[PDB]
Amino acid sequence: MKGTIVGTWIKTLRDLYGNDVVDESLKSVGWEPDRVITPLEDIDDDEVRRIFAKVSEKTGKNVNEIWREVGRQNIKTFSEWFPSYFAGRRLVNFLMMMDEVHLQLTKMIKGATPPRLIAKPVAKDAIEMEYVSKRKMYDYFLGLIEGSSKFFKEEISVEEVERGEKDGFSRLKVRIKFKNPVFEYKKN
Ligand code: HEM
Repeated sequence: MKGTIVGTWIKTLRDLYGNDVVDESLKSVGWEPDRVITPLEDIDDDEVRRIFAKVSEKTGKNVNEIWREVGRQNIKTFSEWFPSYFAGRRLVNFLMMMDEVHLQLTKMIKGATPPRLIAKPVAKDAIEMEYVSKRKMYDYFLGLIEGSSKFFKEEISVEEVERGEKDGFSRLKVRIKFKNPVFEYKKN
């Protein structure tokens, strides 16, 4: 996992559960207080899982519920760390650029494995979006969508069309319907 993104998760975990829960969890995996993670660092996914496993133990919350809450809250964290990705956009632009963002924010990393997040318009008021990743972070993905709706103040409904693993890839396809239409037909 890109170290910067792990850094956003650490800040979000403090916002959600408190500095004590986080500081202790980080020290149980051997980090010294307070590690600063660099733009080029890579945190091993097994460490992330161990950090979140300790958060689950101390909060009494199941790790899926943690990831869902982290997904919702990390949009606010992203808006402070990556402000140009939010300003001057609406919810549907933001969602539809995510697949390219994740390709190119990891394109410089050797053996990179970004989630695919391909979105496609299917109606004037709806897109389909498919999470595809070997990491099976379904609740984080869904929380990020719900937090994106909150940040942009645009009402959506999310229909989870299908969720399952194939060839080692976890996939979750959602249909996102906007209360107010977001597309018009235009020239190719
Ligand atoms: C808003 C600014 C965002 C930035 C800068 C960003 C960037 C990143 C980066 C660099 C990673 C690490 C990829 C890797 O290490 O392989 C990541 C993880 C992830 N991103 Fe984002 N992302 C953003 C928003 C979103 C949104 C809106 C979604 C979903 C609609 C999303 C879905 C995910 C998921 C699910 C992961 C977990 C990794 C996995 O499942 O394989 N991200 N993000």
